[PDB]
Amino acid sequence: VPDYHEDIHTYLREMEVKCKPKVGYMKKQPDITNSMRAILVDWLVEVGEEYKLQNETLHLAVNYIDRFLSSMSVLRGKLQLVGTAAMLLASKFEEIYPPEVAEFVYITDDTYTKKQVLRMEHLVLKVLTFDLAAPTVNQFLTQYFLHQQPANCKVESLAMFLGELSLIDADPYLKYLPSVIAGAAFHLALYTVTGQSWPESLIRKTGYTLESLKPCLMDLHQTYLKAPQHAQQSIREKYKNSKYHGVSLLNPPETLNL
Amino acid sequence: MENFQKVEKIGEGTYGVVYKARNKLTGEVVALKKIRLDTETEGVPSTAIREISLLKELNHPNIVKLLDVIHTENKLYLVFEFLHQDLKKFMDASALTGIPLPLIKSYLFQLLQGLAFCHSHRVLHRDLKPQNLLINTEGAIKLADFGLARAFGVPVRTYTHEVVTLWYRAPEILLGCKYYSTAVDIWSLGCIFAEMVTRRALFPGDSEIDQLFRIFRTLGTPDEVVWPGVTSMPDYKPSFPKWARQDFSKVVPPLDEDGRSLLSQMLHYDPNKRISAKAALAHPFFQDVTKPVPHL
Ligand SMILES: NS(=O)(=O)c1ccc(Nc2cc(OC3CCCCC3)nc3ncnn23)cc1
Repeated sequence: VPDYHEDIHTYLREMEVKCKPKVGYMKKQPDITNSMRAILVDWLVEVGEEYKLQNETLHLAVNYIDRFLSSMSVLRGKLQLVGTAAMLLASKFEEIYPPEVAEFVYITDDTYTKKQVLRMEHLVLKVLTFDLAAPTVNQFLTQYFLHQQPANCKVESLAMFLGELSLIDADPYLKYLPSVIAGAAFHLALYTVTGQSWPESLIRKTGYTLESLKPCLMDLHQTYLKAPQHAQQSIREKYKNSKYHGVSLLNPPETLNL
Repeated sequence: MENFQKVEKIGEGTYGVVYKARNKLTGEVVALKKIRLDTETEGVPSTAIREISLLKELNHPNIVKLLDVIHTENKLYLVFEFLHQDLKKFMDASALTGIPLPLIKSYLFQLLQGLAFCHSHRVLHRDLKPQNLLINTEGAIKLADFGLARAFGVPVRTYTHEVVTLWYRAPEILLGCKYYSTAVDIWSLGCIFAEMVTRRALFPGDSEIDQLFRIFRTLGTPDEVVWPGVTSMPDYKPSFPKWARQDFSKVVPPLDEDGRSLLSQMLHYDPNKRISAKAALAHPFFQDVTKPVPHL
């Protein structure tokens, strides 16, 4: 338990409310859909795998994208360009060795120029007014992980897996705060692997009961149950490897009894 | 951008150049940082993404305030509250007389308050030194230049190694530890506390191994007893000379019992024993703390 962990947790809980996108932004986007956003996020999972990027970077890019699309109408042919710039900005924020701009140009298979990517980067910065230090599901998850008795790596890996699936589907997950999704994901992974439940220490820390996590739990369980039939599969493939202990191969429990 | 009249250059830090300027219209005096973007290459530098985003949420009396970001397409400009002097120039201007102990106390208290705020908002500054600490005429001191800062996680992860100015750089970095956190910032303040007391830099090496030796020669060569793990650290060598710990009453003679207590806790070899900024605020060294105004 590190020196400032309770303070940071409290501050993150303050910032996650200030860093949220508009819930129903997609409904006023005349050209793009939730379905195209799923394609984009799924591709970005692929990109992160290819360049060995932190999962935190993935999470930041999606936050940037959702905040950006909340205030800018974007045409389908330019959606990928927003995401690439988002990824580039997340990498520069989070990574020790961000990939170069030429590498982000190269993975769009030359759909965009280097010029376009740098201009979008500048435009994203303006729209986000340089506020890039967003709280992510990932940040709350790693904090929750410290209240585990003891560390179960399959729980940890499975919770990351569930928290990542939530990035793909804007409806419904845009309704839930990151701290809430993380809780839902922590509980669902715990239950699945060991049978245990959202522990008392987390109820104390977050103020979250199983009752407050219910609505998000109900959604995440559906998402988990249907994951093998989803149009987008990069995350399931990601979490099939041994580095993640093959947790996406595990069976979701049929009921949660909540 | 046209409202600003540049007066002079006042610094050049981790990146870009900083000017003293005046708002032609309001008369406010500010510090203007210029970052060139020269389009063709790599975009906005990560050093600036980090500094701006972090400073946007580091609003505290002991941190320099970011007032505005003026973002042209050719350049990027940061507007800061103006501070007239850094601690280095102040320490030179009182080489002979020394800084009065109340002023040392208060500056340290204030620096700890500003650093606690950072750590508690999950930011590591990673470049604390006398020329990055800015003073005004009213008795305040503030942390500046967040160019080398980052947002850390719980728990931490491997971060960049090429970090902190040589003289102020904690041993876990010099010796190559997988991991470092908030403790590296405290080591730097320990160094700075000492420098304020004696007039001279504490460990002024000119290479990594020279820096190590200088630390060793003062604090004693570290071993398993004092720092469980040293001898198994990546850049630790068995052939390091074994110097004995010098006595604090010779390292830092003007300090009383409370100050040596505090200084030794900021300078523990083991990062897990190194005092926190928040815990340091509670130290008896600070019970009689005031807000002295320099003869400035
Ligand atoms: N050289 S000095 O007279 O002691 C001096 C030092 C600093 C300043 N002011 C200053 C200098 C400065 O420089 C940057 C880059 C160099 C390291 C410190 C931060 N950034 C700033 N933000 C607000 N005031 N301010 C003015 C004079």
